[PDB]
Amino acid sequence: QDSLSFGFPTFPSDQKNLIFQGDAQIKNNAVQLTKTDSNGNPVASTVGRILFSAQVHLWEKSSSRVANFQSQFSFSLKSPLSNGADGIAFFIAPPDTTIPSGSGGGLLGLFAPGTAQNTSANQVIAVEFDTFYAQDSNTWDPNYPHIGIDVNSIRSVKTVKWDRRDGQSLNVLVTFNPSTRNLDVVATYSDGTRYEVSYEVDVRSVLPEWVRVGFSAASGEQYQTHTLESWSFTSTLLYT
Amino acid sequence: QDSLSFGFPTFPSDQKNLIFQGDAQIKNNAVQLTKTDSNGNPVASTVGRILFSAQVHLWEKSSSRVANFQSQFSFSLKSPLSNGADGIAFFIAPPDTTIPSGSGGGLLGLFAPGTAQNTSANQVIAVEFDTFYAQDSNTWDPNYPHIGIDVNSIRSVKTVKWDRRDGQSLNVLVTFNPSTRNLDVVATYSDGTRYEVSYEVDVRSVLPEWVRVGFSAASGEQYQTHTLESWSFTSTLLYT
Ligand SMILES: OC[C@H]1O[C@H](O[C@@H]2[C@H](O)[C@@H](O)O[C@H](CO)[C@H]2O)[C@@H](O)[C@@H](O)[C@@H]1O
Ligand SMILES: [Ca+2]
Ligand SMILES: [Ca+2]
Ligand SMILES: [Mn+2]
Ligand SMILES: [Mn+2]
Repeated sequence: QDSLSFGFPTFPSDQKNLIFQGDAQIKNNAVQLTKTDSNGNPVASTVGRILFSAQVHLWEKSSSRVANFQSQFSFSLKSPLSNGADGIAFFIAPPDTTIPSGSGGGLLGLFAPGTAQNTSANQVIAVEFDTFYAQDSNTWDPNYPHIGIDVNSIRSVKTVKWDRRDGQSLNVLVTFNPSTRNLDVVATYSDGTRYEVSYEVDVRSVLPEWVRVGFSAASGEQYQTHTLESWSFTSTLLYT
Repeated sequence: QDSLSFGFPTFPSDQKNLIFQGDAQIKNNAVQLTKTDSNGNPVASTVGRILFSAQVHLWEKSSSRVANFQSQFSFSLKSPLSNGADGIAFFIAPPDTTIPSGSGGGLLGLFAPGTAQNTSANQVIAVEFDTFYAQDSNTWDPNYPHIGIDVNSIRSVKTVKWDRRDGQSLNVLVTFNPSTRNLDVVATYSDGTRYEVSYEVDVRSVLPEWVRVGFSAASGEQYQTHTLESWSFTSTLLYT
């Protein structure tokens, strides 16, 4: 299809079009990307991701078209600790993507340790909401919580200072305009606090024509729940 | 997802989200549901169907919601014969639906001979464009080409006279309004000729909560090409 759109206002347990990887599962009408115990508390050493089953036609060499896309979603992070880890990310990757071995903790379930910073060995675009930045283990991170745009590397090409708020839902709008090639990210808390980050990227040189979209999250030694509450997505191939 | 939509203005050979069954295949940016030889001419004894891979949430018990959906599509039929057969149909069925054994010819690849007219043995809603009505073989048909609404039986719950036009595209809009429970069908040729037929049906009594949508066509001893040229579909769950 030249166009595709879907909307999940909530996430009932009766799911048919979601690919669950790692510890991800539906609980209380929301997707819990990382593992939790019986009491519902987050646990250490867990990775989880979800992908929508239908493949998205991001670009078509045949007609020289590139798709625009808009992903809107909300999530909340909760933890008994003051420094919850590691973060959640919206990502786009080849259809057969799977959790790389050893991609836990700060690698957010998106990159393999040995090639996490090698841009020629990866095929992924992600928008991360990173809450852990200790320089001993996350040497690639700025020294503060942040939102970042990742293009084939865990070391973001662009970041913006962000504030983690335990239990509060963050509303996010990610849009890609093929005409300007700008990937824009706008995130806001209910009180109006807004964060914005943008980057120019030619998706044709990073990803294959058909891709899958989804979310990934992980917790290493530090932990927090990564609860995806809602998600809507739309893409349309355009000639610019 | 509560809502899903996709659009195929045309059908390029590079498909990822279509399930091809039988002889269905893409040729010249269109779906040829029934087999054609090297020259593109129709042949006898062929059946083919396509389904969109993502499952559609038609209704939800827990929330008492039912989907409002619309399916717009265009097709053309061509045959050197004076009595091209057998017809094409848009259908909705359980996700694991496959071509029934012996469902060729007048059964349009949708029903098995033994239970084709047993409403308790089937789970399918289809809108058929039936071009073959020989009273000796297709005993269930009115004596003329017709558009029919099929609910669990090859014997349409209702039909309207229709004119088959060789090589001309027919544009069809099929919609279902959960508030009135009306399934409406409007079909038009490029010269303004219009056909309309409606039927009140509670889809919850006929189909499971999750279903797949697609097209089916077949040719028995008589034949014609059944070319699906374009297709767009949208569905959203509504209170009810
Ligand atoms: O989950 C946070 C973090 O945990 C693990 O690294 C640890 C932290 O840097 C901190 O707790 O100090 C530990 C001792 O130096 C260190 O192991 C990793 O899983 C890391 O990837 C993750 O970001
Ligand atoms: Ca980090
Ligand atoms: Ca017939
Ligand atoms: Mn980071
Ligand atoms: Mn009929």
